[PDB]
Amino acid sequence: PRAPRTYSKTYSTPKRPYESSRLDAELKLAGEFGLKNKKEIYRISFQLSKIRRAARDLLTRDEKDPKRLFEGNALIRRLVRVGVLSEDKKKLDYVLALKVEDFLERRLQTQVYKLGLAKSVHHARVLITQRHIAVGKQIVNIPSFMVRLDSEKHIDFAPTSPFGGARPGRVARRNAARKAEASG
Amino acid sequence: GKGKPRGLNSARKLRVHRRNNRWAENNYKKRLLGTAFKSSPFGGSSHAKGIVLEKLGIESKQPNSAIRKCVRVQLIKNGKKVTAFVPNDGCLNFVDENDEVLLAGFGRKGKAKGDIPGVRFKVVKVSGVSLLALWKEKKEKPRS
Amino acid sequence: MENDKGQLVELYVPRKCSATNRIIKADDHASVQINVAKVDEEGRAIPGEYVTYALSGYVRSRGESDDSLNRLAQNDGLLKNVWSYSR
Amino acid sequence: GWVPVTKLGRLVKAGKITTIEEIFLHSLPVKEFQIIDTLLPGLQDEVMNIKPVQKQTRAGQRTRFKAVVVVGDSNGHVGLGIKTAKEVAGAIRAGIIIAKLSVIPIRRGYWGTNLGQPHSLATKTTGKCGSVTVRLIPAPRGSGIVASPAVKKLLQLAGVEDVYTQSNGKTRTLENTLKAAFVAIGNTYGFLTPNLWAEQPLPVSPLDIYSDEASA
Amino acid sequence: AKVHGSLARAGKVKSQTPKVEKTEKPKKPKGRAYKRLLYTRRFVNVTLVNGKRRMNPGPS
RNA sequence: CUUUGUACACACC
RNA sequence: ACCCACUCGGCACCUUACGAGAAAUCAAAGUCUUUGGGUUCUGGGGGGAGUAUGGUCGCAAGGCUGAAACUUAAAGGAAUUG
RNA sequence: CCAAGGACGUUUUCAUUAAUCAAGAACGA
RNA sequence: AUUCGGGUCUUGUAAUUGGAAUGAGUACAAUGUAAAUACCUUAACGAGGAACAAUUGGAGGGCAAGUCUGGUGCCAGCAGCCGCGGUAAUUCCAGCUCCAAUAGCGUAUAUUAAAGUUGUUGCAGUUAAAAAGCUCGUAGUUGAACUUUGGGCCCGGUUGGCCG
Repeated sequence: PRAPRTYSKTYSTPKRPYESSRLDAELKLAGEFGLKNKKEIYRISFQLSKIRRAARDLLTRDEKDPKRLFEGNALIRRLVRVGVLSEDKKKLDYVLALKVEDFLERRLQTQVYKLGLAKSVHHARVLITQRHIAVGKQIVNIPSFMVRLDSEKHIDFAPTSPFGGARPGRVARRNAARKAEASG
Repeated sequence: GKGKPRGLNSARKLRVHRRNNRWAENNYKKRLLGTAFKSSPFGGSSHAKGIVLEKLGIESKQPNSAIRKCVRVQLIKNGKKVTAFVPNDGCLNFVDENDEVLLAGFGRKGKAKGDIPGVRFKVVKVSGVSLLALWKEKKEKPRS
Repeated sequence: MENDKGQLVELYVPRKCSATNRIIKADDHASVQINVAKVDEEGRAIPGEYVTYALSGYVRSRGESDDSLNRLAQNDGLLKNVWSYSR
Repeated sequence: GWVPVTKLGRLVKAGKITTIEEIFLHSLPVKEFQIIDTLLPGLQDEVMNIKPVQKQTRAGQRTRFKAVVVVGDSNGHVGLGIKTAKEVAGAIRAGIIIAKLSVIPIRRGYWGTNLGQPHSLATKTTGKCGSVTVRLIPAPRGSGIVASPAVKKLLQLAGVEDVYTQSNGKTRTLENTLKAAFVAIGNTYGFLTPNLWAEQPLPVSPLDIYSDEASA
Repeated sequence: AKVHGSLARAGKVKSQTPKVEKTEKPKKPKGRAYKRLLYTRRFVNVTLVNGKRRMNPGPS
């Protein structure tokens, strides 16, 4: 009889299962940004639907409304803090003009790609998940990270990893042992 | 004035007319009379277990010429006789005699499914083992 | 209409009927544009100088184009005693 | 070569009218297709469905194909053509021709605050063909064209980014719902709005001004 | 009505079919790599685009 | 060959 | 008593469609997605079935109210070619 | 022979007395 | 711009070949904990395919993806619906290939949206289901217009606006 945990669903499937245009566009996006399911696209479109519903409900009330002013300034502050919205598009209706590619461009996968450490989105995925990436000084192994427009100056390789020093590596040590016994 | 009253103090008439015309639908009357509780073979449940009484060679309706390889079972909880269609190819060799079978519906909400006349149920598991795993040889039928 | 700061939008601002003051659609193929030449002190009309009266298809289809044309002709002064306000 | 036979066709061959808006401004009947794809070179075509029609005779059943074509460019101008023909490729050919002669413009407007370019319709509008009624409602930015994919294709060829659609009647009849949608998008320039309350000086026709480069 | 029948004919075609053994194939890449494979072999490998992007043709 | 009626369309078998 | 002109109130008739309708057609079956003048009754796919039962009225025949089990993917309306 | 009714006419009288109606009632080849 | 020669830079395909990277899984220790089990750390070990090998449902339409191959021949069976099968099955039984979701996917039952097929918003009643045979009439619902309007005189707030 303890207080129950709250939980929520983070994705939402579309109404029509099989249509060529939507399937074509989302598999294009998945191949472009290196995702593994359509669930990432469903999750990002669910978040964008929540954001658009909030903006649509705020825009129905008049301007100079205290609720509209407070929550609108908070929402554009959050979206320009993440980087999904440009700093000159701050009029609460370019929020309605967002697309899912602006969200997909702010993941740690594509940020590692744009920083030039990976040369592909898939090399970025296998670099992130294998713990060779530190956003601050803190190790992250999750590609859907949503960097916050300030942290990308500190995105670099991990200190406690190969390509960052302090050890050669696992199979590098294995091959060193092989050439050491080959020396003997 | 388009039929119905439109006055500001005529909510009672609209409520009682909506109740009387709500009784004209099919699902509302079926729910409120408790017909799933009373006259359904399953008693409103999704599945039911039963003892197989015999096998039937039910013909298929027109235009179709086949024999549908059904069984007659008797439900444990009520005790009424029920005809169930054994789904796949060659599965009638798995449901032989006095077996303990699980039946579900067909998806037609209690109506007959296809060219099979007068059946409503399909056999899901026999003797605790599903018919699909027995058909694909994933498991193998126990003793009795 | 306009957006916020200049840049005139709304391509094809449509003509409006001179009788019932409704707009004329693009495929209103019964609508007409009466062009009347005016005369300057010699009994002769000048080429290129007009007054212009647009009539929609609805008023023309009801037969009321001639009474309305009487009213706008007498309102502009080129007609004298054909149309009466008092019917 | 073209060699038109109309005064309007001869004047657009000469290059006298440089944009299509004079035609709807003066309600001129577009009469030959070469006017349309000379003045509007950017339009594309899509064919929605090909349905066989049967006329039963004393000896078999004569078969023809009815093809519907929607053409238009993605800012302003939409056309719809329906043509039955004994051969299918001639049916899309006469379909794009008839859809070119039926080009109408769209009142694109704002759902609110008129900030940027027009994204939605100016007003609610409807169209009825047969038993099918289609209603179009202005929608906020980024809402998309929420519609069945046929009329969704129609209004994305129109130039609308976002609209709300409602339907009534037997909408599975494709020709009736496409014609009802065509009537609904045609009625957008039929509604009188307070921004159109101002009077205009009633411009003179190009058929009269340039009348010596005409047919005679 | 026709309630009886020849129950001895059950499982005829399933028994009469010849046993064909499933051949050994190299293992398909999985997960994100499978989506990478589908993206590459649908767009940048556009090799089967015969009339209207036909991707599963018959041998002809 | 026109008009008329049909519950005919494998079409009055 | 006629005629002419009018007006009120009727049974109607003829032509069009701005409008309605799925069409046949309609001055109402119009002013209904641009959806609200007021109000009474009835219907929710087709059979079973206006059947069974329970009431109620009737001398009676019957009249009123009136299901369900089950069964089916169509019944039906208007027009076009043969 | 008996009463009833519509429309018309009216610078006659009343003054909102009204519209539709479960139950109920009259008439009904 | 030197015949079709090298092709820098490419984007995929290989019964081609290389060094890397890492966790699942064990495990000294520490941490954890009432004590443990796990988690987060971490010595040592722990990828090259026959491995450390991903399912579930389908490929006529609805509704994304086969007129490919072998078998059965209105039989077995498939199919929510239309329908497929009667010896040339794109629909059954298998192989190959492809498709959709994916550590999840199918089935049954109920319910919600779709359903403007319950209709206040917002249905329909001539012919498709439906105007009670007609009239009076209680309850119920609804009900003509009319009664202080206009004109002035001040005061002080908010949005603005040159002045910034």
